[PDB]
Amino acid sequence: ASIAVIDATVFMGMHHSDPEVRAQSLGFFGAFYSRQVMMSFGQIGICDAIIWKKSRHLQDVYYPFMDVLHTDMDIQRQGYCNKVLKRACLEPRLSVEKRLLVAHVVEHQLPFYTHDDSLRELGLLKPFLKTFPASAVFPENLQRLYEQSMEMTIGKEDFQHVG
Amino acid sequence: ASIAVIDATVFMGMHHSDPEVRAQSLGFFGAFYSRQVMMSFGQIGICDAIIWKKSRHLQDVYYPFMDVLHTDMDIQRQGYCNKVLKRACLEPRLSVEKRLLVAHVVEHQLPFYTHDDSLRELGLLKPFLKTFPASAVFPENLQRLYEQSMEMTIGKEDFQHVG
Repeated sequence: ASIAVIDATVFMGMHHSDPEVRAQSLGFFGAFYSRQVMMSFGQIGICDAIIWKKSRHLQDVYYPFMDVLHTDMDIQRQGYCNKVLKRACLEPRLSVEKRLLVAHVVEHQLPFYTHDDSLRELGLLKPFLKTFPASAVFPENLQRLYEQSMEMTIGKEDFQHVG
Repeated sequence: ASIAVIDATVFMGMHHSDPEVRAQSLGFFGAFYSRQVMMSFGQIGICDAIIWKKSRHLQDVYYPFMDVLHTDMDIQRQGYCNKVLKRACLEPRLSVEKRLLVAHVVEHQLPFYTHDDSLRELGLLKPFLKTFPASAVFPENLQRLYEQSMEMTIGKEDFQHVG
């Protein structure tokens, strides 16, 4: 009924240079691997936009983990509706993708997980911001794909120079 | 100055079961391989949302072609701006992603390529709808990745059951 909603910061956080952010993202996917998670079309594109700027070798080791994860994990991939679009225009300065993401969380009253500091400071999202779970794991085949994909490193600069 | 804008129908059209649609999409990428093409974050996510619903084997043969194409071809991957968001709310029934796509093409007056029949019939997009080029090719390494990826087949049902 109340599906968890994340953005690119949670997914790409599994490969963040900061080990504390990587621990938080690993704790979320480890606790929601057999649950439901929602991702918008825009957030999915933001992830690939960051990866496709990397070298050929780094993409070849990361993408196997990403594709198998999206396949074996019930990640609901959808788009925003008209009620979210109308709310995103009436709110006052963030990117349109963030305006739609905030409007979607507030409209449908869904739990929201994110590392984006521009969204956590928002008082409107405080009733929906949920703390990341702690460490407590994927199947062995997905574990080997993850550790082989850790050669990819995501930083704060990847989200600043996106778009 | 005037970059070509496409959607998921043009990109995923290269693997469409209809051979006439596949010929049109192959003609576009063949003529724009060394040029500039724009894709929004949403349209990129729509492509992956269609692929991740396929089997593990079909994803493993398609994604090498998609990833190498995005890397070696200057595909501008961005998001919509506030001027596009305000216009998308004032227009009258399409999905929010299509409302933002139509608003972006009309706002910036960019050439638009698409197979979406719900957009081609729009009179507002007629000054910007451009006909697909004819057949006239990728490098050999990308050709082998494409023909190996043709095992993936996209149909009209993939876009109807998306989201």
